Amino acid sequence: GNRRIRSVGEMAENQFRVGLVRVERAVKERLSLGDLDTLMPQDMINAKPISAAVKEFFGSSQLSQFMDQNNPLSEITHKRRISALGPGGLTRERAGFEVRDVHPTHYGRVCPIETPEGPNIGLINSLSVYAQTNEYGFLETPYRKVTDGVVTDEIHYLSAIEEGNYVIAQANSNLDEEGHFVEDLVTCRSKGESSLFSRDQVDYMDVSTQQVVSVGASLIPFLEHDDANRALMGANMQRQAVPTLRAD
Amino acid sequence: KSDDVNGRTKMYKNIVDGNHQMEPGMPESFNVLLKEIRSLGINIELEDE
Amino acid sequence: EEFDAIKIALASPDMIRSWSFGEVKKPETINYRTFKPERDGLFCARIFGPVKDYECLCGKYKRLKHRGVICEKCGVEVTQTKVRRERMGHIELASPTAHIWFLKSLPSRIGLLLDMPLRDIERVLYFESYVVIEGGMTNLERQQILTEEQYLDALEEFGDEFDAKMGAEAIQALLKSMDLEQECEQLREELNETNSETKRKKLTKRIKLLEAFVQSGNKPEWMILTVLPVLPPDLRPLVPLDGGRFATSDLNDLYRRVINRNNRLKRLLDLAAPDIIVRNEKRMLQEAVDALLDNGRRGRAITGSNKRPLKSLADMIKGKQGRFRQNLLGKRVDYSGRSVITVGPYLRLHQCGLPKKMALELFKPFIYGKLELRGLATTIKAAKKMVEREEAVVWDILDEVIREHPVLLNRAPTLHRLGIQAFEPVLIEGKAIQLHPLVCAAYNADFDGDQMAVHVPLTLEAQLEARALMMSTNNILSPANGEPIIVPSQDVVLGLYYMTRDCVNAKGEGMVLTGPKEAERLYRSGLASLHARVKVRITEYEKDANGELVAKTSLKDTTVGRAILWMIVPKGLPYSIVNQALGKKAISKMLNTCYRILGLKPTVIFADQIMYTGFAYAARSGASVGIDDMVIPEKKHEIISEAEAEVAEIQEQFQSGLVTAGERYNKVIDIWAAANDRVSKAMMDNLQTETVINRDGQEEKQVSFNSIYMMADSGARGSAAQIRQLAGMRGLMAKPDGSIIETPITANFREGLNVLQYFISTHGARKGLADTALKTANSGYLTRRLVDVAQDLVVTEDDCGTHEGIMMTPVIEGGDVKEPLRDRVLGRVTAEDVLKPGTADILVPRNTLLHEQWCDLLEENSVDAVKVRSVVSCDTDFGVCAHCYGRDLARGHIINKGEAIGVIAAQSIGEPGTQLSIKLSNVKSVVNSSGKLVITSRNTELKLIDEFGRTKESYKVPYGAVLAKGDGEQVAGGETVANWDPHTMPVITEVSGFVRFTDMIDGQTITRQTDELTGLSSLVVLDSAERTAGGKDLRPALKIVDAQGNDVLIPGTDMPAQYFLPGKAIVQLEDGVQISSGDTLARIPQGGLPRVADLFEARRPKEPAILAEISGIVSFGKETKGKRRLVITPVDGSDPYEEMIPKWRQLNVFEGERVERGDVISDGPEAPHDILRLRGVHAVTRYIVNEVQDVYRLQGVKINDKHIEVIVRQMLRKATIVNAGSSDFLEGEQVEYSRVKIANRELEANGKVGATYSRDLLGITKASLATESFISAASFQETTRVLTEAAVAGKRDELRGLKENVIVGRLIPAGTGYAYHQDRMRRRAAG
Amino acid sequence: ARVTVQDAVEKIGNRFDLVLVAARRARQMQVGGKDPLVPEENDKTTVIALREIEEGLINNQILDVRERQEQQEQE
Amino acid sequence: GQNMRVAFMPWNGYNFEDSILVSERVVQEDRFTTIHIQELACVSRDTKL
Amino acid sequence: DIVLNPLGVPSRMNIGQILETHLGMAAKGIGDKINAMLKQQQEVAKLREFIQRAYDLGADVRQKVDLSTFSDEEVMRLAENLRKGMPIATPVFDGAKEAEIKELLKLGDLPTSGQIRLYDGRTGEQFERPVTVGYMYMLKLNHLVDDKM
Amino acid sequence: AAFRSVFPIQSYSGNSELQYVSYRLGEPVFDVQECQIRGVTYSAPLRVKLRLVIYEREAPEGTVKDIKEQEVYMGEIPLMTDNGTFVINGTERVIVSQLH
RNA sequence: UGGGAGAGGUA
Ligand SMILES: [Mg+2]
Ligand SMILES: [Zn+2]
Ligand SMILES: [Zn+2]
Repeated sequence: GNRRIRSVGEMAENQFRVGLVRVERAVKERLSLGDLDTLMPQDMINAKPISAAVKEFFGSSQLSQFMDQNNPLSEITHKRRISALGPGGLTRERAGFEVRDVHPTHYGRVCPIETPEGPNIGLINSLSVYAQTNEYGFLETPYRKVTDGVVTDEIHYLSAIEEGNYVIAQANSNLDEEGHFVEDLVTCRSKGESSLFSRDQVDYMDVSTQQVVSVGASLIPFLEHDDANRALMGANMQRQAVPTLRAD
Repeated sequence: KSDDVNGRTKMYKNIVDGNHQMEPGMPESFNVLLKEIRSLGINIELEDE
Repeated sequence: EEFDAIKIALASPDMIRSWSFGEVKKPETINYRTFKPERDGLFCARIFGPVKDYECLCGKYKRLKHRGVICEKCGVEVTQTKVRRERMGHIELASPTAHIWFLKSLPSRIGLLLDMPLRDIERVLYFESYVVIEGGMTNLERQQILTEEQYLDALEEFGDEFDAKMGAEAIQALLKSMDLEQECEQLREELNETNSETKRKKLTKRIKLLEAFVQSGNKPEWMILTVLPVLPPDLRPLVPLDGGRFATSDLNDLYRRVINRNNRLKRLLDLAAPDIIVRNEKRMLQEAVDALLDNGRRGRAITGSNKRPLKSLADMIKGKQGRFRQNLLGKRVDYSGRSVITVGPYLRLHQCGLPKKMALELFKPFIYGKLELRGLATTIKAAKKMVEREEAVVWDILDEVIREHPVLLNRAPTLHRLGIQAFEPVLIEGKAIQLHPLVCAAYNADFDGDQMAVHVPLTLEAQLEARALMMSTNNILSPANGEPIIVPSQDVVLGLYYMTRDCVNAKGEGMVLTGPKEAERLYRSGLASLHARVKVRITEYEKDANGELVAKTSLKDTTVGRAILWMIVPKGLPYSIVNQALGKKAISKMLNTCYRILGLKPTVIFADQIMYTGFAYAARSGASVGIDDMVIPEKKHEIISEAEAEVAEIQEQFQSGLVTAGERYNKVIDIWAAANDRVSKAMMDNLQTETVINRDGQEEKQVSFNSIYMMADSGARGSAAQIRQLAGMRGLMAKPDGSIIETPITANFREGLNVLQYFISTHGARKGLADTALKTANSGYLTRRLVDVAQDLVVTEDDCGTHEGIMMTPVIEGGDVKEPLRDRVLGRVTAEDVLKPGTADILVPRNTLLHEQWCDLLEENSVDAVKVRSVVSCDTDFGVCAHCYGRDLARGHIINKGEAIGVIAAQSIGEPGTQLSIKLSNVKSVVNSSGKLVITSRNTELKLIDEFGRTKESYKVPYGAVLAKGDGEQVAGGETVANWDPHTMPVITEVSGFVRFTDMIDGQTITRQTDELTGLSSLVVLDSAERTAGGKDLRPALKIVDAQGNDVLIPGTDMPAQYFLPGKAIVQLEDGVQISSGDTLARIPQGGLPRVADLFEARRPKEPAILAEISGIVSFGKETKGKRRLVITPVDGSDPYEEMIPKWRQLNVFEGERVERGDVISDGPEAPHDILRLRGVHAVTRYIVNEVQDVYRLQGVKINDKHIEVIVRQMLRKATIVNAGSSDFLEGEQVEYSRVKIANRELEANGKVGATYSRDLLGITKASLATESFISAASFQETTRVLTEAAVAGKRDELRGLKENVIVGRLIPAGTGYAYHQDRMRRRAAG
Repeated sequence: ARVTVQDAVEKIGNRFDLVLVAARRARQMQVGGKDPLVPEENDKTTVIALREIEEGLINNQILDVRERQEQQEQE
Repeated sequence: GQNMRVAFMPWNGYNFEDSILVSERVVQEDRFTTIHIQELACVSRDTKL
Repeated sequence: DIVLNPLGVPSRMNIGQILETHLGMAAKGIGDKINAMLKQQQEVAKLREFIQRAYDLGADVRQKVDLSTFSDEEVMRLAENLRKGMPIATPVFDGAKEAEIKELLKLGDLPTSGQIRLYDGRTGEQFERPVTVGYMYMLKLNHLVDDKM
Repeated sequence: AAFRSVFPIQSYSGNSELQYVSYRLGEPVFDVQECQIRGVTYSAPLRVKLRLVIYEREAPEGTVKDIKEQEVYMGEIPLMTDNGTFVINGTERVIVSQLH
């Protein structure tokens, strides 16, 4: 809830604004002293600073990356990537362990088992499968609203701070007859931690069992029987697989 | 095998001559270092004995 | 090219003019239409030499026949273009400018010279203010800074008498006018009357700087540049890109800026410019020269086009990407290549599979040589086409060349010396190197994509060095410990375990066999199994007293597999090493036993045969992994439901509110820990004895044949925790901050976790996964610092002949022995004979290397401790002797001389950083009236002696404790017989009598009030902070007296026993009660790799255990201060020596005790500076060695202790003079300890006073920077400061060390270069 | 010593001057063309020199008295 | 990738430490054969000569 | 086709390797039986019955496929695409249990424990223990010795 | 939003100002495959209508003196294809989202 | 030829 997402449209809007003030200063200077009857807008508006700034951004920013194109999973995981570095963000050499950890609010917004395994480990993340943004840029994930024990099919996208108030059921909790829970002491998570709760106290439920993991981490069969250190490397190494002669 | 020019030319032609023996000298990166500490206005020199 | 020193000093303007070849006068580099340099430019050919090889610029003189000829049309001499990287220019500066190093590299070297503030110096150089130089009147004193208003009024006042200038010319006039000898005499006579310590240390700084100047011969005005040298153009080249546009050379940009501003200053000075414009131009020239020398130092960094700061000369020297650390201490190399490694399990121990294309490329001049020597190629174009077409005769020549030519195989990072090893190549088809599977533990090389580098050695010296030193059949044992590194790993181990297991009714059991060949025939034909118990006739050879082998044949009770393995066990070993189920430890002990009994070649052949038989029989085993082999215990639901009932009961108790959240959390943590260990024990039992079902009489139990259990039990791969997470329960997973979560993961990896349990475990997964990256960064930095502190330490002598040493005792800290005496002393050399009555009165003589049988002699006679020599007490200056280092652990025999033991020690320490009866001593104690021994001394500890004379148990008895038993009698074990007050410390008196509340006022000295919870009137004493007006000068003293009031007496002394007690000592007793002799009166309440780094960097902790300086009576110092002050009154000497103690620091010893030198007076971690200063060299070695070996023994890492002693000896190389002798060592300055010992040696030779020193424990970084060699210090760290101080002091490196002879390029003084270097020493000495 | 040189180390006493004396003997066989006292077995001159050292035909002082007697018979 | 018939057993040390032994039918049937297209350029420039 | 090492499993604790091997053995067994029926050219009713039995096999699974609406050309096309092995979905944290894996192995006439008895290729002898044999999904990463050498 | 953040702009005195009317984007000169073949970026021309008025400072409030409305060309912006990538100088790039 | 940045990856 303290870290929003500054995407490509916002970044290119800001670089356009930088080029626009860099040319607005000069056109105000020209309009201050120049002639008036024959002064067109065309010869005083110069397309050099705006195009130069936006081409500099799109060609050589720290977030304008040469796309990985090994397989389709490589490109789609690159296009759903989240970088803590860049202009305005952190730096790789002077980041501690606290920014490189799995915060409990990553449940459903950021994958905990897909990241690089070098000096880039907590600083490059991956968007989860159902994760969205707000209009403000905070990550949100969908939940099914339960009412009087009846888990409905109404879907609410809860942001990072809104879900910290309610008790949200696990997706591995049992349902029947499109009704209610089959047990009383049901697991839930609330205010960070995760403890046992009653079957009527619950406020929400996860929309699916693959809500936590990303795209590439949800192609691994029997992922729940894997250690996380090896599941991370499997999700990494799927993106380096060359396409062979006959698909299988 | 590195930045000693006469040593590496003589080593190549000594190996082709069948005589595996080197005669080494000063690496050229040390002369680069001497010229850079001299260009910092600091007289460094190999004192002869 | 012969030289024996490298000498640095400051550069004269005539010196820079003498290096010069012509003045650069115009800022143009080259013409850009025609790529030709300009006349007198930055690239000029008339100054810096011609461009083409043996041409002029105008192309008239083209041939070599005009070898050195100055042309006429252009004036550029035709010669080699090699001279463009040797010929420097110069720039005559239009005004003097200051050198940035001797102005900002702190200490400032000019504010230390003139004793001026750096703010005032920069305010003069910045043209902001004047400074007077000479005052003819008395009103003005020298080095006084005037503002411009003061300058104008003094200028109209005095007219012409004084002269104040401004800028770098003023400072150059000051340095030219000062008088160093008179200033040194004035400061030396000032140092007599100087009582202030800060003025004394500042004066010693200035005096040593002046003395360094007058002994070096530098003039002090050469810190102000007037001529500026210019780097040669081939050392700052113009690199064209591909698109016809040259690349930005930052040195060319900065030089061009200096030339532009200097030409403009010349034009302004000629044009009679106004003073504001002239001063602004001079300031711009000064900052441009400062940017060129060191860009990002004074102001903002001058940036280039891409908004990066420009590179300067100090950037080219300093840094990890600098000239030193990137091109002198390690560089790129020819005859080298790399590829991916694979397994060659068909190789011997000295072979690597090298691809054909790789070896053909690496060995091309050898192929040309053999092509000439065989006559198949006469012209070089013919030989080129023959090698390029890859003829079969060329492959025959390559197989002849490769034959008996070792190659070096290396895998980054080279954490220790066994990451480079010489192999003989086999030419294989393919593109991947084939590593032997036994050296993979030394290389740390698994086959998931690791790459390795081949390095061909060329000379016969290099080939024989690779054969006799670095061959993989010479490196059998580690240098770190003595253990072997050629150990079977997991597949050899699984195969040998499966071969030497046993069954009960396998196939053909109970047969009687003629021998191992018949057992092999039986198993191969299939008439028996590998585990069937048989009766084999076995002949084994044992060594006699002399080196012969006699046989003795018998009938054993083995399986078939142990008989088969006996065919490869060589002659000399017993059968008991093969008669059990061999795991990893048993196999490595078999290899070590074979080594110590037989030698090197039988161990090599035995390790290869072990590898082949283990691989073949693991292939024959078929041991797979399936989903049924991880058998879950059936009782898992029962234990989980019982712990669920327990947590429901504790949660119900919290609902009842009789328990709080903290005790609920702690209780549920203990409940789930007990449940986890019970389900782990049930899983391990049902897994390890699952094959109860057997036959031939009954159902007889046996060790299991489960696959997962065999991999776990053989030591091949796995452990109890990992098998627990596979089959039983996952366990208690922690939060990212380190707290434990009250519900655990109760599913294993066979059932599979849910979403929440996987999300819980990802915390610890990413914690470990980021921890590996940050720990390998810190491990690499620590290994670099250790190698650079201990690079020059070579064994240079054979025996120093000293009698010092360390008393190695078995570490008995805790309730157990950690390392026994055999492991702690095996391989040392005795500093003295063993002298005990003991059990047999053993005498082993002095200066004997303790072998294995000598360690067994120490075992069988149960010797307690032995003083052996160490490297920290070697009397050899400039190195150590061989006898104070003892056994070379990589070889086993005694160490030779010319060995880089410091590099071996530093690699051995920094390599596992990625893996990161009753007896009393110090008896001062009395008995109470209850017949029990109370303790009144804080430094007492109890030692349970045994019947054999050793100390197999030790404990520290707390202060305020009491002992139930006595001393010397047989103590019933199994219980800590003493009892202590663990929470509050009492104030026990040892003298009897009735208490009278004298020397105190109840209401003034204490706060007179009953205690708030008991109701009974108590004496709570308020501290010295909140005292009354009369409490600031006196303290409450509980004077224990007689029945009528006379003060009782300390027995033995004259001190009348009144006890000053401090605050927070709650006296519950009132007056009139009887106090015994031995009862109380009141009560007073109370990463590992960073630990290794903090112990080696000698970093002081924030709360040190304050130590008592001398022996005497401890009292309190000056009271009514915020920091309480302490003074110890000696019984013989004078000590008003005070110490400030902070607010929240307690006191362990009160104000009425007798303390000794080195007594702890406050709890906390000790500081090794204080440990050295108050307790000596052997004390600080024992502290550092035990404190590092604590961490290394915790993480299972076995390192010998002579390596840590080598590093401590390199830390202890400095001595400060406290009383001067008869040499010119004044007071309190750090000098080299070996030079001080040599000076005192010659002083006792010629019969004089001698000097008194004191050792200084420096950290690794401080010692490796304060080494007496500026090349090593500059190539380690802080190159700017090191070169600045060395250039000022005028030093010279004598090239005595490994780093200097690596940088310059000669043979190192180690190994095979030791003979040549001592040859050079005797040549330049006896010459 | 095509496998290991511990026998030649047991002959001399110190691996470093073993490397130096084997280098001098290998240079006398490769450059000088002096006769290998051990049969060749189609080997490189370094392994022939190490074989001669391990057999015990040459040493440092043996090589010095050999080159000294060559200098005496020529000059 | 492709679906491979996999046996879990040690085979003569040829899968020692994360190594893989592959049949020759996987190389015959061309299952893991990949195509690698590579672009080389040649620029005709206007030299001043 | 590929011989992997069993000693890489119980230290790294990736048991999805072993479960994917067993489920791939079951899937390839179903594909072998469909290929046998197609090569013998049995009928459309036999194919419809067997493919339906393989489809509605799980415990209480959510997929309901019914070949009654499938016309015969579509059943022949489906059997042709299934003749190399029936593909099996398994969502993350919603997997197939070992009971369902063993049920599919029992349908495919294969061993229930997952392990068969293998013979040595060279000596012709037999490995003394049953060896886990199945069908993992292997990838070819872009770190090739043509580029590293 | 970026146009309204800076427009309008007055003079150093206030005798003229520049009003923004509307912007539009022209058709790209090449399709995506043509840019990937030719080695040029895949962009579009940015054409924006502006309004230039002149305040008659000789008058008290001289609003209308000269009204110019021509089409101005303010550089280029590279478009995003139908898969979320950008083609910059013929090569294919991806602008990764940031978490600040 | 060959220098510097930035990005990603392997052990
Ligand atoms: Mg590896
Ligand atoms: Zn000429
Ligand atoms: Zn000595």
